[PDB]
This record gives sequence, structure tokens and C-alpha cells, in this order.
Amino acid sequence: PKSMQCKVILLDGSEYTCDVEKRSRGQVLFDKVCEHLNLLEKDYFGLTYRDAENQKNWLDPAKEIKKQVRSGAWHFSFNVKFYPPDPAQLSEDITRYYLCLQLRDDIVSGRLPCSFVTLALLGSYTVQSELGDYDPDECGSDYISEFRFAPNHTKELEDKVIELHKSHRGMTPAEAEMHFLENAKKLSMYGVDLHHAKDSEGVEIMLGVCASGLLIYRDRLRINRFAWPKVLKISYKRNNFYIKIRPGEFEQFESTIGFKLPNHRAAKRLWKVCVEHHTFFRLL
Ligand SMILES: O=C(c1c(F)cccc1F)N1CCCC1
Ligand SMILES: O=C(c1c(F)cccc1F)N1CCCC1
Repeated sequence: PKSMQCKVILLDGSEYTCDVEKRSRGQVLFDKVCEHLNLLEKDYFGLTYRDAENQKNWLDPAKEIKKQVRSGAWHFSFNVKFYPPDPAQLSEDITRYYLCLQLRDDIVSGRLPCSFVTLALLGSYTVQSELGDYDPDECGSDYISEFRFAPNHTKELEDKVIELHKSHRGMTPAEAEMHFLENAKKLSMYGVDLHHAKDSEGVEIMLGVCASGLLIYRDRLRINRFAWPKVLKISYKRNNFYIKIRPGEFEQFESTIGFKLPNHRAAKRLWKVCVEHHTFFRLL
């Protein structure tokens, strides 16, 4: 039996290495990673890899790893795939913990925009969870934390983190993580996977895929929202991605909205993530 070495970037930034038989399906590797992480609530998570364009793709657990990664290194990242709309309802604290680590990267990367105050409050719960109670000995007026809190750090943000940290005395890691999640879950881009596309008139838009449905971000004025119940059908033809919407209260027939993606692969990627998210909605 010939086995390929796999390297997986974990959400703390560390690297897990293991081997799987070269014709292994993605589920085999994913099961090894989740056992390493002591993670039972595995359905919210998945593995990604980067193609020769360094675009992120979901490893399909049902298909051979080799057929997916094709010519690339067997190098993967462990990630949240389906962001729970109510993290309080997860059965395990360790699940909430990995969700926190993913959200911390969502914030630092700018995928999850956040007000100054929310950056500081989230940062304060992270510090409380990671270091425990506020200690003045480690923090002077000049203090800068090792923790990355934001896409751009300022001394003002570091000060606000410390001020809110002082208020969390006695909070345990699981409690601080639950508070982190209660705040993060409310942010407008929480759990939203964004895809570049053009509308039928060729105007640049963004399509967001999340638990609740599909978002079309046309401009700061006019964000189209299609709850899953409203989406009849989704399709991809060549580079074209089409959404069919149930008849409105004044339509007799469904409406078809068409989008142009960069290439055929980007259309197929968007279709698959939409199908997978809709099934998630169906089981909520
Ligand atoms: O076209 C759809 C679909 C969707 F993805 C969202 C809502 C309604 C639908 F018919 N599917 C194709 C594969 C299974 C789901
Ligand atoms: O069974 C699924 C699921 C999956 F296993 C693959 C793709 C889409 C899904 F909804 N889930 C249960 C809880 C979270 C997702």
C-alpha cells in the first residue's frame, strides 16, 4: 500500500502531518485530523487546499484526494465550512473553541469586518480565554498583546482590549468563548462566503452564501436577499451562474437572475457551496 504524506495547517497556525493511502477519499484525511483535534461535532468543518491560482477549494470528502488536488502539494487547511447561526446550541465547548479560532482569522484577515468597539470586545474575550484574569504586572501603559485582534492594530485598540479585559475577572475559557461567539454571530458578514461576479449588465457585484440564503451586494444602497425558501433552483452553464426565484407577490412565473463568474471553475465552486449551504438550511 503506497501512502502520500499530508500537511494540514490547523486553526492555531500549527502543522499536522499524517499519511493516507494514495487513492484515499477526503473523508479519510479529515477523520485523522478531527481525531487529532478531539473534535466530535465534525459536520461544521472541512479541509481546504490552494490550486495553482492560490484560490481556496473545499476538499470533497466523498472523492479521491488525488483527483481533486491534481498536480498541487498535498497541503491543506482545517476550516469552518458551515458557521452555526446559534453557537450556544453546539453540544461541545471544544467545537465552540475551534469556531472561535476560525473567527479570529476571519477578523484579522478582514473577511469579517468589525467596528472598533466589537474588535476590542472580541479581543478582550480572547485574552480572558487565553491568559485568564487581568494582571497589571504583564501590562504597562505601553502594553501591546501577542494576540492579533484586527486587520490593522492601533495603540487605541490595544488599550480598549485591556480596559474590557479588566471587566471579565473570574470568567473561564468556555464562558469567554461563548461571549465571543454571542457577539461575533451578530456581525453582518458572519458566516458569509463572498464570490466576485458580474450581473447581467456586466456590473461587478459580490454574491454571499450563508445559512440564511444568498446575498447580492450590488452597492451600499440595494443588497438583494434571497432566503433559501425563495430559491427554486441554482445552475451553472460554462462561466454562467443562474438563480431561479419563486414568483413574488405580483409575479405569475419565477424570475431568473444570471451572473457571470471569472471562469468555469469559479462558477462550479459557487454552485457547489450554494448546494451544500442549502442542504444545511434544510436540516436546521
Ligand atoms: O438546484 C438546486 C437547489 C438549490 F441549491 C437551492 C434551492 C433549491 C434548489 F432546487 N439544487 C441542485 C442540487 C440539489 C439542490
Ligand atoms: O450532514 C450535514 C451536511 C454534510 F455532511 C455535508 C454537506 C452539507 C450538510 F448539510 N450537516 C449536518 C450538520 C452540519 C452539516
